Amino acid sequence: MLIKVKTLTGKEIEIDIEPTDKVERIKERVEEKEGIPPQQQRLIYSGKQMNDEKTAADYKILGGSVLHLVLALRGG
Repeated sequence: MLIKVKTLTGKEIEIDIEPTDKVERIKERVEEKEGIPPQQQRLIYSGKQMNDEKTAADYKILGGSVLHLVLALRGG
């Protein structure tokens, strides 16, 4: 199922992943797309940060779901 991840800048990145594809898979897809580390990316959905342990299915993310991507890293 295709989806749409909104970048912190506002650009909508179109991708395709299965409900079984864990967040870690989605993140990796984003990196290969724009060119940024996934571990730093943050998938926000339903006002809840998607944990790498979870998966699209858990977030009932259907084809066309709008995922809010945000930056997240240590140091501060």
